Amino acid sequence: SPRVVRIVKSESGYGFNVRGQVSEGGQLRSINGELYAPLQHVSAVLPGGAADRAGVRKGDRILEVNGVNVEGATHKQVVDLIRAGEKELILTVLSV
Amino acid sequence: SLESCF
Repeated sequence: SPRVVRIVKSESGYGFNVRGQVSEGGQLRSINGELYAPLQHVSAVLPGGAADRAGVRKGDRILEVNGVNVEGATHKQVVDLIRAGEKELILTVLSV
Repeated sequence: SLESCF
């Protein structure tokens, strides 16, 4: 089930990495038995960092960034959205 | 696929 997480930048930034496709759209993939267009995902979480402390986990699939739907998004679109805020990030994630 | 750090 999707959930919303709020992350406040610390000195180590937010403390997580995102990996995913370069292109927009593409073949549907089932995540937890539900079909979605391709989703960028959390590929690493710094132990003790802001994302870790906020409950973000490696493998989390990213559905929204700062209230903007990023289903099927390009990597660049998701990077730019994560950096949109000066010190706060709100994610809608699906854990696997 | 591409990876970025935050």
